[PDB]
Parts: sequence; structure tokens; C-alpha cells
Amino acid sequence: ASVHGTTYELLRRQGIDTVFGNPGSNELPFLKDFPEDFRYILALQEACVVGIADGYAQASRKPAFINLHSAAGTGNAMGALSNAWNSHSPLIVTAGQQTRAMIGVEALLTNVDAANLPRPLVKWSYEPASAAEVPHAMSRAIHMASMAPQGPVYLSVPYDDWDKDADPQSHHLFDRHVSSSVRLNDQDLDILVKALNSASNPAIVLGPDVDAANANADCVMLAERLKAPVWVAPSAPRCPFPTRHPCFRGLMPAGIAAISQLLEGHDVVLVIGAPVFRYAQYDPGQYLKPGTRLISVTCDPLEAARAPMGDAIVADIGAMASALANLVEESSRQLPTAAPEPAKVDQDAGRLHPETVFDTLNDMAPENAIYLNESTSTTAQMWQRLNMRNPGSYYFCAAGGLGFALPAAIGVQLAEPERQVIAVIGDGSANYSISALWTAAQYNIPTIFVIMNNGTYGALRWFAGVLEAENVPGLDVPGIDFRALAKGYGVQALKADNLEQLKGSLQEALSAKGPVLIEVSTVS
Amino acid sequence: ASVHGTTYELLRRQGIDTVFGNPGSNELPFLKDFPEDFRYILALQEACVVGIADGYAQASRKPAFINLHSAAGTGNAMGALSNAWNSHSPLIVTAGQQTRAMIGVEALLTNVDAANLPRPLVKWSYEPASAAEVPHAMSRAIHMASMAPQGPVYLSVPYDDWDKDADPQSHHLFDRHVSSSVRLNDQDLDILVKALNSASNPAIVLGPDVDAANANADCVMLAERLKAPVWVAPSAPRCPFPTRHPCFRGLMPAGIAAISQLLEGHDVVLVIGAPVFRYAQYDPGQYLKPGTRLISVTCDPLEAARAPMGDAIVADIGAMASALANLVEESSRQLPTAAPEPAKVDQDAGRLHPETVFDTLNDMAPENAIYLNESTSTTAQMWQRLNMRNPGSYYFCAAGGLGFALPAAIGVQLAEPERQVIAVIGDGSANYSISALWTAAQYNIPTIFVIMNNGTYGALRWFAGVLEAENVPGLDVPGIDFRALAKGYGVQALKADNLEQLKGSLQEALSAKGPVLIEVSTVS
Amino acid sequence: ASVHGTTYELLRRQGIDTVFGNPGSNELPFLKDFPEDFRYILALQEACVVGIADGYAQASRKPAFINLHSAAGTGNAMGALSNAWNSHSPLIVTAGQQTRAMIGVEALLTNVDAANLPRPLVKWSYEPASAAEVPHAMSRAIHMASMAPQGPVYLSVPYDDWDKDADPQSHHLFDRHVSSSVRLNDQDLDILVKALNSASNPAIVLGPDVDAANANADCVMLAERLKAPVWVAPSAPRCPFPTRHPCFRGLMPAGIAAISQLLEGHDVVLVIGAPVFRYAQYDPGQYLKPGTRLISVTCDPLEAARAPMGDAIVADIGAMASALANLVEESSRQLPTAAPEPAKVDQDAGRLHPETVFDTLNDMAPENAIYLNESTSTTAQMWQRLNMRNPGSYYFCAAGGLGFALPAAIGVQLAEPERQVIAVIGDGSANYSISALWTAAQYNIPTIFVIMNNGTYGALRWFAGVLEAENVPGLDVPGIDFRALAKGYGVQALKADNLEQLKGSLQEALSAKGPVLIEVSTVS
Ligand SMILES: Cc1ncc(C[n+]2csc(CCOP(=O)(O)OP(=O)(O)O)c2C)c(N)n1
Ligand SMILES: Cc1ncc(C[n+]2csc(CCOP(=O)(O)OP(=O)(O)O)c2C)c(N)n1
Ligand SMILES: Cc1ncc(C[n+]2csc(CCOP(=O)(O)OP(=O)(O)O)c2C)c(N)n1
Ligand SMILES: [Ca+2]
Ligand SMILES: [Ca+2]
Ligand SMILES: [Ca+2]
Ligand SMILES: [Ca+2]
Ligand SMILES: [Mg+2]
Repeated sequence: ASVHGTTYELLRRQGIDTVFGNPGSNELPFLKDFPEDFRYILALQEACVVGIADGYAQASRKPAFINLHSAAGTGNAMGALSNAWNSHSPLIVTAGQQTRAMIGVEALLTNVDAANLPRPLVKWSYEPASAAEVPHAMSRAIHMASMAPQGPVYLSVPYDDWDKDADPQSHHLFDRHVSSSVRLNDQDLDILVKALNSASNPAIVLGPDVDAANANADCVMLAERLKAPVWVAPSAPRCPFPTRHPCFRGLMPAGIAAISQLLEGHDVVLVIGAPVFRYAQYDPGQYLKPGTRLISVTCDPLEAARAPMGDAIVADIGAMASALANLVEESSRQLPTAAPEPAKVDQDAGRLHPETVFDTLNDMAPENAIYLNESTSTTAQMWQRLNMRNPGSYYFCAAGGLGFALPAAIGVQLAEPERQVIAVIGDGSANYSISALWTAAQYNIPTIFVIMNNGTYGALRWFAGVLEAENVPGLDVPGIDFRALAKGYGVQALKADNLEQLKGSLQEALSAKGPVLIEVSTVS
Repeated sequence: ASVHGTTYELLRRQGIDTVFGNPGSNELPFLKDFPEDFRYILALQEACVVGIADGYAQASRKPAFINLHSAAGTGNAMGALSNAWNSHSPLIVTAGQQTRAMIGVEALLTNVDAANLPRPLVKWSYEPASAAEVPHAMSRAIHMASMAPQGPVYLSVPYDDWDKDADPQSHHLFDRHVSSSVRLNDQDLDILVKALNSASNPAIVLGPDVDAANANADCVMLAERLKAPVWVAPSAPRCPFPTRHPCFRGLMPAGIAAISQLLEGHDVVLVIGAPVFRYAQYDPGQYLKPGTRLISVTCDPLEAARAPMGDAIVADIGAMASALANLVEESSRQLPTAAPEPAKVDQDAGRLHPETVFDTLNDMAPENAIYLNESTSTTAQMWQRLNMRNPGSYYFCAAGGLGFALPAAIGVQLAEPERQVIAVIGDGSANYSISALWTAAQYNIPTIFVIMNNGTYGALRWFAGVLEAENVPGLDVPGIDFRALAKGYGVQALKADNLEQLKGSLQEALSAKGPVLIEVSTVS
Repeated sequence: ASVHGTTYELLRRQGIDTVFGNPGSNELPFLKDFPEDFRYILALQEACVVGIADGYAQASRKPAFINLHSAAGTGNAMGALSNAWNSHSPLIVTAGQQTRAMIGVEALLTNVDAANLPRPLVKWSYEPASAAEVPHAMSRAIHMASMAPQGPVYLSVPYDDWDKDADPQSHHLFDRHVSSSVRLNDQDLDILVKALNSASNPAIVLGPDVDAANANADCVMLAERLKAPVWVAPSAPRCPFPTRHPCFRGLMPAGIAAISQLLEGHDVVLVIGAPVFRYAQYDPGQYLKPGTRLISVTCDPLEAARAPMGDAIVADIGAMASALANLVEESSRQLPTAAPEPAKVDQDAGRLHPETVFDTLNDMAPENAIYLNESTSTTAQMWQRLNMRNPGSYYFCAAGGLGFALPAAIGVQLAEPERQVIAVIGDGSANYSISALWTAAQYNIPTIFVIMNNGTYGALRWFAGVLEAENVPGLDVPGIDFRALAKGYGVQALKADNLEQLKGSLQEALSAKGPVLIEVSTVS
């Protein structure tokens, strides 16, 4: 068998049936004779390709396979890879290399020092020393991406390898099962359980890896058992807990002082599936106040090592969440104090307040909708105003890199055809990966895109303010007509200039059969 | 003085007055109090930012300064950097980093292992160990980018560095002059000149570093003295010779065998400012026929080292071409005769053949027009049909990475306000950096964009045909309305469905006030 | 508190009380005011420094802390790091950097691009962005080295950081506890146990990570319950099983064909704590014969990924071995029979056969002796001829890099004062880290070094034979007087030219009060 035949058999045998790509000449010998049990999903730019694959992998909780063109195609995707590294997304990224006989002269399309290109944003980066080694290298990539902590991997393949003979012994790769579904040994687990049972005022902090493991329901039970308030860790890439559950306290502000303040008085704080912590703003203070002890459960040795405080357990989030939920005692303490309701902001008949938009979405959207957030100045209000009951209901660029939400929303929707995806994106953020719109139209993926148009990089103006920074250039982005861009890529488009048009536009969008973009005029 | 003030003084004193960027919070402390004598050029995505800067650098023959946002911004720009490396473009790429206090815990927006991110696509990549080091590091970046062989460099700066005190001894940096304007020693140069004079059938091959050095006229004189035919080196990123000069033989095919054959019978072949050679397609054969010796003058040790044949001299293209042009004897051989005018292709009333488009451009465009090419299936035709008399008349993605031409064309037009820039771009290639249109609209940069629309990845269909590769997915790109995309970003748009409409469109575009996009229906 | 004081407090609080080092000016500010509760072990060359720390770490089953001088010092130690990478040795390598103010100009002793220097032989490599970050960085280093899979890490520290103020919040770092003592979830573990119980002819293969985890006794219980033969995985860096246990089958030959043949007819093969597999020689064939299924338990994701066959489980060896040993049934099959004693090789009154040496070592050495092996041509006979009943009884350079055993023997003896360490080292290998002898003499570490002198690079002459290679230079090393070398560094030296002298020498060495070298004349 050829490297080509053996490689597709490996992918198939390992559950891969979809290739997200943008093609090039180094990739044609791989893409030729494309098997009928595979589908290829085309996007017009590599950030869009990876972004879509990323959404797909996160929502489906399975690895996604990607094919890109040499260095330029790989390079165009590196921004998306930075997000993917932060979200522990299992992405298998392959790039075509020049034919081996032409690598030495550095012919055009040669990916020079290829394995170094995507570093440091990948768990593993590699180019095989021979054609017969390709299926083995593909095996490694698959497993490296899939083992905890999950993440993007990179494989470069000289295009003449595909037609060479495969090692007959490659058949051994086909059914390899590799598991990292592990938890803390019985002895130390019981110690942890006693600490949780003995705490007088415990708190729970949940991260994106909970939602990735679909450990949400086990965490609910755990929180109910302990009667503990539940926070989502800062800079949340996903939503790990029902946001209207009695225990839920909301999204932590991404500041050192703000967080030690929030956890004051809690004797034991259990963090699960989050870095400790993904701070953002400079907010100097204490990591923890005295009297507070912190225990972190993470699937990532890098997270365990860099936490500046607390104990850590490196283990599978699914296995640990399940064991803990079923081992801890039912506490007779009182549930946390009901959270206040978010205020209704006064709305005139002009441009829309973000809060008006979120209140209206929360009224009209289905209970199992899935939201994506790339409206960077409105995150806090979004978390306060959207009731998200189910797992896998929220995505936000995990490295803060814009250009994620628009293509990711397509990948999510492709992964969850029965759940309505609604992407809330600022006019600024919309541009980074605008061309992803075409993929939604072409394949008829019925994502809804709500563009929050206030003419400016809102978040940057805000930071500029608190910084007292005057005469900063480049903060405004006037003169973009999103209905026309949507038309350009074949996507139905609406406009909402006021509350009544917003209601009407959403009503129409939910009823539509394909993708729809709504430009909303929002206040400055 | 602050690091901030000192650094802008260094930039200013080293000739930099323009900043190409897409802002982020790590960058605000740098961008605040933006000097009134500086200009900031906003682009909506980082591939676009760098593409514009690249075009500006290549046309101005001076370094361009870029400011990107941490890892995600840098990552988005890496495809554009692949091109810039191959074209020896002097780009100073700066990226904002988290405040030093927050790097350890890897807060959101921390650029991890930052110097490694852009490798291997930069000459030098660095993050200063303290704030007072920043001006010096910036000084290193400026010179590393500018010295032969020019190319992109990378500087990461923790945002808290800008308000710190600068070392007063930094003033020594302001006026440093660094030169690599060197040429071969007299003794060996005389030996070279003698071999040139003694050649009975010399040939000359010119690459992009000739045009970068503005060494075109010297090469014309050299060619006239030697009575030698002149070829452009394959995969040409620029045009180094007037294309209607009698010595001109056109663009070499990017094949090993094709090139040895073209050179057969030429006893001495002098290559100036080109890799030897940027082959592309698989065309196995002899590098040189017996009877041919090759001599290469290059500014790049990496090029001199990887050449599979001939002697090399590593030196400045401007200094070498000027020496040789002035030292060689006037040969008494007959001047080569001009190559044949290209054939007029039969154009019916349907869709436009590419040949028709180029003929029409050549007829109607000003004699000092500047062309950019990202119409990948039509490059050969373009080289044959455009009379480019002047230096800096042509640009093509140096690494073959798409998404270059559209932003670069804006950068070039900004660098040459008196020369009409005309970018010819395939419907496929247009999408990669589509949002760059907005910068042209916003800064009133009257670039003309000619979209060759045949609804397919044409060059890939062709390659798939030569490989006889069947069932390749992802080659077609139907359903893109380019006039709507143009309207989306505020740029006037026109359509041309036949030759007659192309003429009216072209005439209207040339007289138009701002940038114009013309969507042209072409054949397959 | 200064960074100095906070760092030493961190080290003591994390159980470190020893520093292995070779000092330089960049390290003086660290090494000054050296705490009275710490000891410093000096070695004369960095390969020896790291070798000694490596032995100490592997024998103690705890991290060892190393301090080297800048780049030159780190570089001298990279050979040793390659062994340490392969043996999963938890080594904390710190190196002194130039003062921050002088890094820019690359003053002498500047470690340029320091974090890249030791790559790719480290798990984590880093230089902090500020002095206050140093304790945190050091905390990250300790845990990165200590978490499974254990391995070497690198930290570069500018020498001016030490006297700066530490962040008071660094106190949270002191008592951090990080665990990776995890095992397969209950349901999947039950499934593995069923497969083991159900096997009709199981075999067990053990790697160095069993011995590192001290899972030897659990592995014995497991082999006894399953009634299964036990092999040590090829290229063994440690001994994970009593070599005279009736189940023991010896060291596996390091070849693909040889191993599948060995495993033929075994329906289930369980591999614990080893790469699958560390083949060495070319010996192509089937990875496994049909009818054979392989299940691998490994602590290293990179191992699980690159296995060309079998399933894998990534978990802590100690926890997994214990769980498996206690859950499997007692098989009704008969217990394997002990391997026959090796035959006595005939020995005349002249030079010694290696076999004679090993038989004699075995007869005279204490039952709890510890052997190190760097006699490369005699490894197979060594494994057959030494009864090693207890854990931690054998060490062999894990990457095949010579220069390990001599210094490592000293580290092991230091970690195990009550177990006699005996190093068996070829005359070739002894030279790589010859100066380590001095450290044994100075600190009175009573290691016994046995030098096998046959005047040649024996294993290389052998390979030259099987390649049929002729006229290979550099294979002989005549003219070295090891007794003089020992004298040179203050180590008592003895000679054994024949069997009688060997017994006399060994007797004297085994009761000596300090280190002893015996130069043994062995046969060509
Ligand atoms: C690739 C990339 N470039 C730049 C940034 C920095 N950045 C953070 S927020 C922001 C503005 C986003 O504007 P918009 O999408 O309109 O949302 P708004 O802040 O106005 O609500 C930018 C440019 C980034 N995070 N990623
Ligand atoms: C970033 C990047 N992605 C993909 C490619 C591969 N590629 C080379 S040519 C080509 C087709 C370009 O199509 P178009 O612009 O419509 O020009 P045409 O071939 O039809 O003349 C593609 C996708 C590339 N070179 N760079
Ligand atoms: C640092 C290093 N250099 C070279 C080698 C290659 N090598 C393997 S075995 C060997 C010979 C060792 O000779 P000796 O120690 O006398 O043992 P013998 O083979 O004679 O039994 C050499 C040089 C190596 N493994 N590591
Ligand atoms: Ca906005
Ligand atoms: Ca096309
Ligand atoms: Ca020897
Ligand atoms: Ca003794
Ligand atoms: Mg890189």
C-alpha cells in the first residue's frame, strides 16, 4: 500500500472523517483520490481554516484534522494556533512540503526549518526523515494532540512521500488506543475528600477544561453536595457551569487583587480545569488572603508548575470531577445567597446598548443556543445577562486573539446542527477573519452572526482611558458596511438600528434556513 | 527621558516616521503621546498590516516599522513574513508583551517564548532583559533589518518598559551609520572583469535584489557593454530590467532542466542579485550543460552557500553592478535583437482571456505604472505583455504566499503617490487579505485592484492536471461578489464582462479620485 | 527579603539541601552567604557535575539541584543532559547569566538566547523577565522536573537579580505540593485487569521507570500472580526486577525482529515503565507476530505517542503497578522455572575474560551492591552474571552517551552510603569524565571503580565487523595508565592482571575506607 492509502486508513480507523483545508500544490498528492467517506471543508484563508476546525473540535470534543499549504499557509494560521494552544484544542495540523529532491536548493514553496515554524504554539512539531515514516508520524500527531493536556500539533510532509510504499508493518498503527483518562490514587484521593468534607466555607473555581471534558454535570453535583459558591475562572474560553444555577457566582475579573478579594473567607478553594489564574489587567495584590488554602486540579503540567500558590493535582478532568462528585458528603450548609438580577438599562429609540442586545437575545434565543463572544468591551455584561443552562454553550478566544469567533461559530454549528449558534462579534473583530463567511454560505451552515457596530475598537478606548493615555492613533474603524461584506460572500444580511428592528431581525434570523448576519448599531 | 521618548527619537533620527499597525493593549503605552511628526497606518488584520509595510519598504528602498499585538497579532502576520524573508524586505516588527510582573504566571496576552515565535522567518528575534535596554535593542533591530542581506526582524517589548527611565548614554544610538555598501577587492574584481571581457557568448541573469538596490540602469549598461542577452531569474519577486530593452529575454522558467537548456552555448553566465535558482516545478536534469560556467553575485551568504553550481561572490548588489558596469570593455559583437512582440489572441465577445487583459493594460496604463501580480495562472503571460520601462514596476509574492499583492499594492501606492499602482489579483488570492481594502479607502490611497474572476483556483487545477490527480476537492471558489466586498470596505467598484466593458472600466478607474476595484470575468 | 534569601527558603522548603556545581563569576552572587543547612558538591568539569547529580537524583528518587556557569558551563554538560532526558532524571539545572545592564552589548559571559541552548534536551527552559520573578521561575523549574514524566529543566538567572527585593507574595510558593500520582479510572482499569486475567500466555516487559518509581516489588507480585515471564526492555538504563527470580528472562536484545520472535506465542504482552521500544541495532522485521497483543503503561506521553504498536495508558508507574498487582487473579498456570545459571567461561593464568570478572564480582560483592555499567562490549554478559535482588541496583547511560557511569557512581554512592557502589567501566569510556574521580577523593565518597582495559573501543570494533567495514580509523586507545590517573586525582589505585590479582584487589577495595580504582587487564 502507498503512504497515501495507509494514511487515510489510519485517519479513518482513528475516527477522523473530515479535512479542513485551504489547498496548495504541495498538498495535491495528498488530496488526490479523496476517499468517499471523507468530506473536505474549504475556507478562503488559513486563520479561517484553523478557526473553523477549532470550533468543530471544541464542540465535538474530538480531534480535528487540518491541511494547509507549506510555510505561508501555516504562517497565516499562527494567530489561530495561539488561541488553540490556550483552549487545549486537539488540532492536527498538516502542511505540504516540497518534494525531497528540491528541499536542498530551497525551491519556491520549500518550508525551511519547518518544525520550528509553529513553535512555540504546538505540543509537537515534526517532519519525517523518510516517506515510509509518514504513517507513523501521523499516528504520533494524532495521539500527541489527543492526550491530556490536549493541544495543536504540526506535521510537515514532502509531497513526493504520498505515492511511496508504506511500511507493511504500519497496519499496527491502525487500532492503537491511547488513554490518559486517569485520576489521583485512592490514598491521596481520600485525603482530598476529607479536606473537602472538613471545610467550613469551601469555594469552587471552574475552567474551560471542565466543559471540554463534559464534566459540567459532575461539577454541579459537587457544588450542590458542598453547598459551595461557584466561579468561572478569569478570561473564560468556555462556560463550565449553568449560569443561573443557585451556586453560580459569575465570571471572575481577571485581576490578582480582585480575585483574592472574591475568595476571602473561604478556607478551601478547589479549582478544576483552569490555569491558576489567567489574569489580564494589572491589579497588584495578594494571590490569596491568609486563611485561604487552594487546591488545583488540572490536566496540564504547565499549569500546575506555574500556579504561584496552592497545591496541584495533574489528572484527567472528567475522571477527577466524577470521582469527587460521588465521594464527597452531602453538606447541610445553606446554599449561597441569591445573586442580584442584572438591571434593565434605559433604552431610547436610537442606537442599542449592549445590555439591551443581551437582554433581547436571552429572551428570544432557544434554551440550548450556543453563543460565541468576540465583542471585547461587553464580555462582563454578556456573562451577566445570558442564561446558559447546558454544556458547550459559550466560546471566547482563549488567547484573546481576534479572528476566532467568526470562523469558530461555523465549526461549532457544523458540529452541533441541532443547536442554534449565535456569534456576537464587534465590528472591529469581524474583520480579522471576515472571509470565513463564505464557508457558511457554501456549505449552508446556518450560523447567526450578530455584529455589534459602534465604529471603534471599544475595549482599546477603555484601556486607553484608565491608562490616561492621550493621542493614541488607530482606535477608530468607521466606514465598514457589514451587510455588503455579507452579500459579497453570499450570506443573507439584516440591519438593526433600534430595539424594534433588533426584535424583528432576530425573529427573522431564527426562522431562516441558512446563515444570517445582523449588523447592530450599538452605542459608542 | 523615558524609554518611550528616547525610542521615538531614535526612530526619527534613523529615518523612520511611519508606523504600520493593528493596536492592542500591550501596545498602548507605546502608542500614547504619538509624535505629531509620525504617521500611523491602521490595517484591520495583521497579514494586511505587514503586507502594506512590505510594499512600502520594497518601493521606498528603506526599512518599514510595524507594531503588532503580542503573540496573536504576530501569529496572524507570519504568512506575510514568509514572503518578506524571501524578498529581503527590511521590516522592523515590534510586538507588545505583558508587563514584566505578569509574564511569570502567563497572564492573558503574554507572548510565551516570544523570540521563538517568528523563527525561522526573521534575521534576528529578541526580547530585552530590562527596560533601559529597549532603545539599544531597537537600534539593533533597525540595523539588522537594514544591513545586507536585508530582511525582517522581531522585537518584543513588555508594555511597562515604555514609561521607565532610559539610559542617558542611549544618545549614542541616534546617529549611528552602518554600511554594507561593499564590493569585491580590486585584485579579484579585475580577474572577474577579465573573464567577462574574454567571454565569447556571455549571458546575464538578474534577480530582485537588483531592483531593490536600484541597480537596474547599471545592469542595462553592463548588458549593453557585453552585448549579452538578459534573463530574469525564476519565481521573480520584482522586475530588475526594462522589459522592452533589446537584450531582454524575459522570465526564466522555474525548472532545473529548462534553465540549463536556455543557458546551453553560453560560456559564461553572470547571475546578479538572485538565488541560484528559485526553482519551483519538478523538472529534473542538469544544473548546467558542460561548456557553461556560472558566476553569482549575491548579497546573501545563505544564497551563495546553497547554490548547487558555479562560483559566488557575496557583496552589495548596488556597489557590484556599478563597478562591473564601469570596468568591462565595450564588446564589438552585435547587440542582441529585441525579442518578438507577443501575439494577439483571438478575443470573442465572451469572457476575457488574460492575454487580452494584459494587452489592454499595456495599451492604457501610464508608462510609469507599477504592477502587482497575484493572478497565479497568468504570470508568464503578464511578463510577456507588460512594457515595464522603469525600476520598481513589478511585485510578486516572494515565497509564493497569497495575500501579499492586495495590501502590498496599498503600501506601494503610499510610497509612490505619483505612480499609478495596478494590482492584478485572482478571485482566489483576493480573499486572503480582503480587509486591506479598508486602509486604501480610509487613507485615500488610490490603488487600482483588477480582480481576475474565473471562479476557481486556476493554478491548482493546472498542477492537478499535470500530476494527473483526480478527485481533488477544494479547487473551486464560486459565489463571491467582489463589488459587494469593495462596497463593504468603502471602495468604488466596477464590473467588466467583456473587452469593451474592460476598456470603459479601466478608463474610469484611471481618472477616478480614490481606490477602485474592477471585477473582471475571465476564462478558465 | 532578597531574591537570594527567598530562593534558598524555597529550595529548603521543597526538600533540596544539596547543590552540585562548578562555579563562575555569574554565580558568585547566588553562591555567597551559602546556607549552613546546605552542602555544595564541587566537580572539575560540568559533564561530571551533572553526571554526579544525575546518579544522586536517580538513586534518591528525588530532584537534584545543579548550578553551572553561563553558556560554556551549560554546554560542557549537554552530553550529560541527553542521558538525563532519556532516564527521566529530575534535574534542576540553573546557570548564571550576565548582569542585565550588560546583556545588550553581549559582554563576555553573556548567555545569548539562553533558553534555546539546552533545547531539545530539557522539559522546560527559561530566563525570567525581572529579578522579582526569579523565585516563581525557580518554583516552576522544581515542579516541571518533578512531575511525571520526570526530566531535566533549565533556568538562566542574571547575576544582579539575587540582591534585589523579592515579591512578598512569593511565600505562597514555599509549601506548594504538586502530585502526578494518578492511575487509570476504575472502569477502564477493571477492563485491563480482565484482559490480563483472560490471557492464556501473558508476558511482562519492564522499563527503567519501574525502578525509578520503586515499583519493583509490585511488579514481582504481578508476575507471580499472572505466572508470567519477565523481560527488561532493551537498552536498559536501570534494573526493574530481581535478576534471579524464577520469572526473570533477562535483557531483551535491542532489535525489532529479535523482540517479536521473543514474544511470539504470547497472546498478551504488558509493558510497564518503558519506551516501546528502545531498539538500537538494525534488525528489521515485524514489530509483533500475529496472535500477540501489546498493552503499554507509560508515564510519558511522548512514549505513548511514538509506540508503533499496542494500546497505551499514560499514568504514574508506582500507582499503576500497585493497582494492577493487587487486582489481578492468582492464575492456575504453573510458575515459570528459573533461567539456568550461566556457564563458567574457561580462564587461564593470563588476561581476564569479562565473564570471569562478572562471576567474581557476583561471588564477592555484598548482596545489596549497586552496579554501574559503562563497559559497552560486555553488557549482555553483565546482565546474565550479576544477581541483583534489590531495587536501584543498576545504572547504564540511558542515551548511550559515555561519561555517565564514572561521575554517576559517585552520586549514587553519596545517595546510598550503606550500599557499596561498584562502577564497571571500559578503558574507552573512563576518559570522558575522568576528572570526576577528584570529587570522590575530596568528599571521601567510597565508590569502587573497576576499569576494563582491553586497549580498544571494543564495541566499535565489533560493529565494524558486522558492517564488514574496513580501514576504520580511531578505534584503538593504547597507552593509558589508569593507576596514574587515579593517583593524579588522589584516588587509591590497584591493578589486576590475572584472576588471583583480581580477587586480591577486589577484597582490598571492598573493605577500603575511601574510593578505589582497579585497573583490570581484560582480553582483546
Ligand atoms: C489579532 C489581534 N489584534 C489585535 C488585538 C487587540 N484588541 C483587543 S480588543 C480589540 C478591539 C476589538 O474591537 P471590537 O471587535 O469592535 O469590539 P469592542 O471592543 O468595540 O466591543 C483589539 C483590536 C487582538 N486581541 N487580537
Ligand atoms: C496562503 C496561501 N494559501 C494557499 C496557497 C496555494 N495556492 C497557490 S495558487 C492558488 C490559486 C490562486 O487562485 P487565484 O487567485 O484565483 O489565481 P488563478 O490560479 O486562478 O490564476 C492557491 C490556493 C498559497 N500559495 N498561499
Ligand atoms: C560521548 C560518546 N562518544 C562516543 C560514543 C560511541 N561509543 C560507543 S561504545 C564506544 C566504545 C567504548 O569503549 P570501552 O569503554 O573501552 O568499552 P568496550 O566497548 O571496549 O567494552 C564508543 C566510543 C558514545 N556512545 N558516546
Ligand atoms: Ca466596536
Ligand atoms: Ca481564479
Ligand atoms: Ca575497551
Ligand atoms: Ca565498602
Ligand atoms: Mg516559530
